[PDB]
Amino acid sequence: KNVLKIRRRKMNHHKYRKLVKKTRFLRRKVQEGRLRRKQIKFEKDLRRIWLKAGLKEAPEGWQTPKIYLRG
Amino acid sequence: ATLNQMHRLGPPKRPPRKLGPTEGRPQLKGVVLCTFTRKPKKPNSANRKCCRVRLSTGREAVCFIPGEGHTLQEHQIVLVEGGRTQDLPGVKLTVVRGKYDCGHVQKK
Amino acid sequence: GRKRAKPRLEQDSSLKS
Amino acid sequence: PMKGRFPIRRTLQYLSQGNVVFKDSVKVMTVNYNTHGELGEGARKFVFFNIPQIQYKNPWVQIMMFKNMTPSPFLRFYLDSGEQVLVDVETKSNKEIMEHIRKILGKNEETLREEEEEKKQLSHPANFGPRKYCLRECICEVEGQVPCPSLVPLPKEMRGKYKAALKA
RNA sequence: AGUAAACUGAGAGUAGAGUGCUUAGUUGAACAGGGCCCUGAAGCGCGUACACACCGCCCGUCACCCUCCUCAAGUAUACUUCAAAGG
RNA sequence: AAUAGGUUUGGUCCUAGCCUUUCUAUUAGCUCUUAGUAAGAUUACACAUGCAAGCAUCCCCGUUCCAGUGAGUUCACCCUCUAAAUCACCACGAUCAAAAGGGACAAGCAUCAAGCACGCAGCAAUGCAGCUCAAAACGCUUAGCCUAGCCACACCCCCACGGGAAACAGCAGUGAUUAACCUUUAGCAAUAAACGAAAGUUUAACUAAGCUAUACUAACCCCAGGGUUGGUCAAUUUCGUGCCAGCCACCGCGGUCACACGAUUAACCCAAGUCAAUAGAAGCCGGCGUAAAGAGUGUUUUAGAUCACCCCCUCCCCAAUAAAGCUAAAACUCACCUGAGUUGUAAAAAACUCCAGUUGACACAAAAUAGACUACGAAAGUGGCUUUAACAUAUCUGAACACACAAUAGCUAAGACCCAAACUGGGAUUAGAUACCCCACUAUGCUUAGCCCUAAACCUCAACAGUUAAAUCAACAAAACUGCUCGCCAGAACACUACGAGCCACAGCUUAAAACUCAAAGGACCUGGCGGUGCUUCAUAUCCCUCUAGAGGAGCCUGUUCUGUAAUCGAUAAACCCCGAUCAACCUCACCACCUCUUGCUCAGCCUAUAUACCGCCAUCUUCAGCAAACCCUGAUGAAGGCUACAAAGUAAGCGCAAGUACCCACGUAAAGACGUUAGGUCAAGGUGUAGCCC
Ligand SMILES: NC(=O)c1ccc[n+]([C@@H]2O[C@H](COP(=O)([O-])OP(=O)(O)OC[C@H]3O[C@@H](n4cnc5c(N)ncnc54)[C@H](O)[C@@H]3O)[C@@H](O)[C@H]2O)c1
Ligand code: FES
Ligand SMILES: [K+]
Ligand SMILES: [K+]
Ligand SMILES: [K+]
Ligand SMILES: [K+]
Ligand SMILES: [K+]
Ligand SMILES: [K+]
Ligand SMILES: [K+]
Ligand SMILES: [K+]
Ligand SMILES: [K+]
Ligand SMILES: [K+]
Ligand SMILES: [K+]
Ligand SMILES: [K+]
Ligand SMILES: [K+]
Ligand SMILES: [Mg+2]
Ligand SMILES: [Mg+2]
Ligand SMILES: [Mg+2]
Ligand SMILES: [Mg+2]
Ligand SMILES: [Mg+2]
Ligand SMILES: [Mg+2]
Ligand SMILES: [Mg+2]
Ligand SMILES: [Mg+2]
Ligand SMILES: [Mg+2]
Ligand SMILES: [Mg+2]
Ligand SMILES: [Mg+2]
Ligand SMILES: [Mg+2]
Ligand SMILES: [Mg+2]
Ligand SMILES: [Mg+2]
Ligand SMILES: [Mg+2]
Ligand SMILES: [Mg+2]
Ligand SMILES: [Mg+2]
Ligand SMILES: [Mg+2]
Ligand SMILES: [Mg+2]
Ligand SMILES: [Mg+2]
Ligand SMILES: [Mg+2]
Ligand SMILES: [Mg+2]
Ligand SMILES: [Mg+2]
Ligand SMILES: [Mg+2]
Ligand SMILES: [Mg+2]
Ligand SMILES: [Mg+2]
Ligand SMILES: [Mg+2]
Ligand SMILES: [Mg+2]
Ligand SMILES: [Mg+2]
Ligand SMILES: [Mg+2]
Ligand SMILES: [Mg+2]
Ligand SMILES: [Mg+2]
Ligand SMILES: [Mg+2]
Ligand SMILES: [Mg+2]
Ligand SMILES: [Mg+2]
Ligand SMILES: [Mg+2]
Ligand SMILES: [Mg+2]
Ligand SMILES: [Mg+2]
Ligand SMILES: [Mg+2]
Ligand SMILES: [Mg+2]
Ligand SMILES: [Mg+2]
Ligand SMILES: [Mg+2]
Ligand SMILES: [Mg+2]
Ligand SMILES: [Mg+2]
Ligand SMILES: [Mg+2]
Ligand SMILES: [Mg+2]
Ligand SMILES: [Mg+2]
Ligand SMILES: [Mg+2]
Ligand SMILES: [Mg+2]
Ligand SMILES: [Mg+2]
Repeated sequence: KNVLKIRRRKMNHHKYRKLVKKTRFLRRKVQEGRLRRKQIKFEKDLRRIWLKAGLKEAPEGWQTPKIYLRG
Repeated sequence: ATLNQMHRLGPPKRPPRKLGPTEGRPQLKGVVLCTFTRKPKKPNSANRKCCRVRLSTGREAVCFIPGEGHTLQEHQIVLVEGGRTQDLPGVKLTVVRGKYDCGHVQKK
Repeated sequence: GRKRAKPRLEQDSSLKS
Repeated sequence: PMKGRFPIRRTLQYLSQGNVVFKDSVKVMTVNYNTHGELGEGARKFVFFNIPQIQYKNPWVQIMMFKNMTPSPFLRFYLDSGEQVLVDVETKSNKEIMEHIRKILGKNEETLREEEEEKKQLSHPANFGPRKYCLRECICEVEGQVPCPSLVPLPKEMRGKYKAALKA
């Protein structure tokens, strides 16, 4: 068979890889911001739990970890 | 698929039908913003009279004005219906001749 | 660019006659 | 074509051909059958062919199946009183199994005929209403009675538009 | 091959007009083997996204251009939830 | 989607979307006679005014109903238990029917996958740690519903103490708003409800009217309109227009013959309607080698299947895997001797010259021959030697995510480094060369320990079981199928993308949309064209060389081009260019300037346009040998194809070639030379279609 469908996919992937290459510094700043909001959204979900259960502060000795950082 | 698979998936779900430019409505009222002509896509050759109107829904759209000769002007009221102009890409609305400020085509 | 009609769509009146 | 072997089983006509309508005492029917063995062949055909018909006629009776739990196939019925009815089906054909449980726990043809008659009392022919519940909607449909004004206009004398006009 | 080459005459058409054309004759050769890049044909194949038929079709950057969407700093607005509780 | 139809291609078949035809509703345009009947804000936005609940010897009862709306939305159904209410009173019941308890009960999204206290035991104290959930919990979004009717709501804060605030979602009516638009009528006579002991009283419930082609039914002396008329699809004459104006549901139409545009004529269909827009009605038992689809591999879970007992025939070995050890050939390096060059290719340059050749020593790299074998392993992979360990399951099926793997490339750290080698540098090529060609060298290919988790991970054939008889079968691939199960798919493109989530991944992987756009996209095959396409044999004055005389340089002659001129036209690659002309000083003559004539040499005339309307006569391949009616057969009766002589489906009239004839023969030269190719040449030989001119 012909490879015309593969050729369409080939160009789409080449242009995408090149686009990501050109903007990899902007995309890295955007990704960093999303992970911060993701962490904040996670901390809120846990705070909602103890607050809806009648507690006024987090359980004694509980520190919400950073589960989205590269470290 | 097997009977067990057909049972587990259930009856087919139709895609929710896509509302057109009239948003599932027969006609819409619009206010003319500007008038101009559009070139039909090849192989057709013409200067098709179109206009941009603000629809009652708030969204602005390009509408084809059918017939030979019109007198539409900015700030005038027109009624627009569905129906694509086959040779005008993106033109999916048509002005209703004989309603509000758009009159009937003058004979010959 | 003179429009070239499709040969399969070419109309004929043999039946109409 | 319809998927599976014996697609007739998945038709409303087939499912309505069951003759076993359990008495109200029957609450649960367990079927213990074996996948292999020549002596359990009727029990396999009974599960294959007749369990769907039994369930169709007895939607509120729990039917549970158990494979290869014992050396021979048997049916056990649990009644509301607390009584249990063990039916040994080894060596019996599927048709004999259906005939057996019909005799010992199925409603006779007389008891079923009566129920059908009591249902006919619910749709009285003399009643008028929507076609869903009644044969006729209005007395105007009866020949000899004053027809509907939608089909035949009434005399001016029988119309309120003209009774008041003369009176006024 | 009486060919090429050379030489000589006649005719058509004009009132006249060609170094042109048509045609008759004279003298009168050399070579004819070997090859298939090229040119073209024949045969048998192979591929084909072209069919306006390779002067074909066709991909992408950039330019212009309209329609739609995504991301996005700071900020504002609106909405949702609470008492489904405790003393 | 059906009795189907149209639409992809040069063509055929297949697949597939879109659209047509049918039936309703709403709105728009245009049009419209009557009667009867039914039905009738777009808006849970704001409302002027009037009315919509009274009754009755005071108490009470009623105003908790009816009427309205569709905002919200699994309080509607069944069962159990049991209030209020009806049966004057008791009902020891029936009827009706709350609260409570049990069960059942919409759609879409899994890119909402975890919820976060959601359970149990105990008299209590208290103890246990459970409960829901891919068979869809939790969550988001949408929607009144299952219509003798039911549910919900009643301006908002779910509620209505309270607060905001001052309420038509009661009838009639109004404003705003929307494509959407009924009277500010009458009567309590009928029925229903309230009240009364009752005669009765009241009620915008309701009844009877008003308004409206939204529908139904009936009628019309008189009075018909709307749309359509290229195909689908019933039905077009004459003009105008000339890719413009416009048209089109789809395919498409429009550049001088427009049945498709506009007008006009006629016709077709329906008809007091017509039919433009919109919406709805008809959607899974079909597929997954190549069209969308078998996800790289195996396992199992809750389950499903009957392929599990019976009932049986490929255990061991060959290139599985892991570990350790080992080395034959060839490199590299070093040493001696010798040589002065070696390397590089179509050819060069650059590079090296402690270089090359012989001999010897020599690896953490890679594994000729066997292997023409077709084995091992789940797949990926696995082919030098030895040894150790070792290749799950006595029914099958069973995961993007669980579990464990998974070439090459790549990442992190420490090593090895012969050779190869991205990148980079140099040489050359080129219009350019960030390439192809040459040289050097690095990451990398190796080892160790961690990652990453992709492939055209492909026999492009899911696992298991069974069959070879049916129809063999769209096509090609790989003969055609059945049972059963899981996975997956539902026009193209957007998109191996966006967002979400997960991940040792951070320029990544996995899962994976939508908006705008289109009428196709796509699969297989056939034909043609073309190929910097293969092989083979050829051209006889012939493609190259060979033979002879020329052209190309000079002058002249002549044609054309260009320039010039007030001043023809045609030919114009082969197949124009001493060509139409076997011929222009006037004439010829068709051109230019000036002057003149107007029924004109002609029952006019035109060398005006169109050779892309033609006849006529020709060029061209042809320095060919084929064209072909009528039949027959093959391919499943697909587009297509049809020959074998020891013959296997072709027979063929006619035409051409041939034969014959002309010239001096039977040789040669002429003549002849089909169909078709170039819309080839000629409207200016003459004739002529169409269009144009007529002082
Ligand atoms: N998700 C479960 O834990 C679960 C439990 C019981 C049965 N199953 C069965 O697994 C099949 C797949 O279910 P789905 O479509 O809802 O899941 P899915 O394939 O959409 O996967 C969603 C989740 O289920 C897991 N899952 C996928 N396949 C599974 C399988 N075969 N068994 C168990 N877990 C699986 C995935 O890892 C993931 O966590 C069905 O046949 C279902 O009945 C699944
Ligand atoms: S339906 Fe009976 S009178 Fe109309
Ligand atoms: K179709
Ligand atoms: K009272
Ligand atoms: K609602
Ligand atoms: K409310
Ligand atoms: K009354
Ligand atoms: K038409
Ligand atoms: K070896
Ligand atoms: K392959
Ligand atoms: K070909
Ligand atoms: K010369
Ligand atoms: K001709
Ligand atoms: K002529
Ligand atoms: K002519
Ligand atoms: Mg692309
Ligand atoms: Mg249209
Ligand atoms: Mg109307
Ligand atoms: Mg009571
Ligand atoms: Mg209740
Ligand atoms: Mg899933
Ligand atoms: Mg998303
Ligand atoms: Mg709603
Ligand atoms: Mg209100
Ligand atoms: Mg309220
Ligand atoms: Mg009102
Ligand atoms: Mg209306
Ligand atoms: Mg009373
Ligand atoms: Mg009325
Ligand atoms: Mg089209
Ligand atoms: Mg035409
Ligand atoms: Mg015309
Ligand atoms: Mg027309
Ligand atoms: Mg595919
Ligand atoms: Mg596979
Ligand atoms: Mg894959
Ligand atoms: Mg398994
Ligand atoms: Mg798997
Ligand atoms: Mg799954
Ligand atoms: Mg994957
Ligand atoms: Mg790997
Ligand atoms: Mg590596
Ligand atoms: Mg090297
Ligand atoms: Mg370079
Ligand atoms: Mg290296
Ligand atoms: Mg090694
Ligand atoms: Mg492979
Ligand atoms: Mg499988
Ligand atoms: Mg798609
Ligand atoms: Mg990829
Ligand atoms: Mg991605
Ligand atoms: Mg993301
Ligand atoms: Mg010369
Ligand atoms: Mg000339
Ligand atoms: Mg010319
Ligand atoms: Mg010419
Ligand atoms: Mg030519
Ligand atoms: Mg003269
Ligand atoms: Mg002259
Ligand atoms: Mg003249
Ligand atoms: Mg010609
Ligand atoms: Mg002869
Ligand atoms: Mg000749
Ligand atoms: Mg001849
Ligand atoms: Mg021509």
